[PDB]
Amino acid sequence: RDAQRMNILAGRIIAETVRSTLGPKGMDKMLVDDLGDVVVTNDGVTILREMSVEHPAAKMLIEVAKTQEKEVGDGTTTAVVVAGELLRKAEELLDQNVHPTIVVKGYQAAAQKAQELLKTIACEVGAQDKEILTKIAMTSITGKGAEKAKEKLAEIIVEAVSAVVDDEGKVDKDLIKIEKKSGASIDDTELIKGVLVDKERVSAQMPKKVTDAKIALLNCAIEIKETETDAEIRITDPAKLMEFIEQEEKMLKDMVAEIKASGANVLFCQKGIDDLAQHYLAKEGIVAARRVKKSDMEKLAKATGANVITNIKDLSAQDLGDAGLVEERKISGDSMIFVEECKHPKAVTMLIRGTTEHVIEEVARAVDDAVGVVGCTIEDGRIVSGGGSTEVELSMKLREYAEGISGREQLAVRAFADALEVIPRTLAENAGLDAIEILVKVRAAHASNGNKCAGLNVFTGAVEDMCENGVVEPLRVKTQAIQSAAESTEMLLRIDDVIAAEKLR
Repeated sequence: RDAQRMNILAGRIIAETVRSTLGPKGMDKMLVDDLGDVVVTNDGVTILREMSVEHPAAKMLIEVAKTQEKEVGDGTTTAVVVAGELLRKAEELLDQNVHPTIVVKGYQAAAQKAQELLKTIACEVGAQDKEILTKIAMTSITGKGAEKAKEKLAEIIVEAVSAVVDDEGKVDKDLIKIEKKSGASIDDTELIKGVLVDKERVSAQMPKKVTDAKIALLNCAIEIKETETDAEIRITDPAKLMEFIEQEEKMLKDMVAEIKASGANVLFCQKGIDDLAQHYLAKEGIVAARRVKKSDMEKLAKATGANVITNIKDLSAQDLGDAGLVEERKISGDSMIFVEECKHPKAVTMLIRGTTEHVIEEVARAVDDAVGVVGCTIEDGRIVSGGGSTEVELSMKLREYAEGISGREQLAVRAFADALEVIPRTLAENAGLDAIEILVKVRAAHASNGNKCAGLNVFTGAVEDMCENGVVEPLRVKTQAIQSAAESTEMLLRIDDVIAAEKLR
């Protein structure tokens, strides 16, 4: 009969399935299909991509979340819980002979006024202050899941993201790279000065240690050339067999000799080399290597300032580059020259050590994520009181502003402020504490001239400061989440009624 009731009601069912999955701790709800593949995932968008929707109107509320996920990723679920709340309150006002045009006018006006509030409530932090940066380091280590050593693994990350920052103050995730390797503990990860390669030579004949040496960059191959004009190969002399085995082997003896005369003690080529040529390198003392990734040849010259060369047939003395820092060290046996820097890198690599691959994979997925959550702060430079601590403050500012606007539209403005009280409610119900009995204390702090970084701690379970413990998130997440929900929920209310259109393509 009403039609619109079934539409707004369908959206609530989608929020309840993701309302309890908010915050770090939260149970999961798997929805296995009739196939048999049983999968479980706590993330939000992962459940939306695999879900059998009932009504077609529900797709409108899901499309708006996919666009926000590709931008920031985190915070998309925060806009769905608020949607299900502001829609439920519409029923309480719809029965009061209130037309949807008056309700939509409140959200559009209240959402715009909120833009001028987060700018003042947000805190300013510089992308250099170590006193404030170290505090953000311990905030991310606790969110993911690794409190066994939040003091050592956090300090190494502070000096990493803070050193790879460019002059303008930006940073990208492509410059960070993670690896894995066995070890005795998790405190051996350090940094020296140089560059590392992600591939090792497939032989044990060339030298293995040469103190004080120069680096040489090569890229050319050794395959037979090919003329542009077409042609066909024809063989009619079976005698040609026991000739190229010795002739081809001689073309490399004189080629490698030119490399030593130029003054290159180290070499990093791509293709392979005959065995006889490798024996000479051992007596001459030229710790050479082969098989290198293309992306690796770009950071050797950009860090140490070497001169990258593309041709191997010609190699003069000027083509020599320069080494950064050579030092000896054993890697659970063989001793190579592995050193990395962080002043002006291109693809820094960290050697994670551990006793078992289990703990290594856990911390391995934490260092790469630490640069993502922190990389955004280095670019923007504006943070707020996350963890539902910034919404309680807006509840007091909107009420004072609602008194200025008169008429029947003031009812929708007050409902918007109260609708934001669901963020701390869901986080409280998951911990087992009565929200009605704790929400009265958090408001007491924000009574007049109280701190603005106050909130509730899920661990201790008491009112504390957010900037002190560790609850911080970017600004674009909260600001865009409220704006995205305002423009996403209005599309559901502006629908006059269903239509029986035929042949909808």
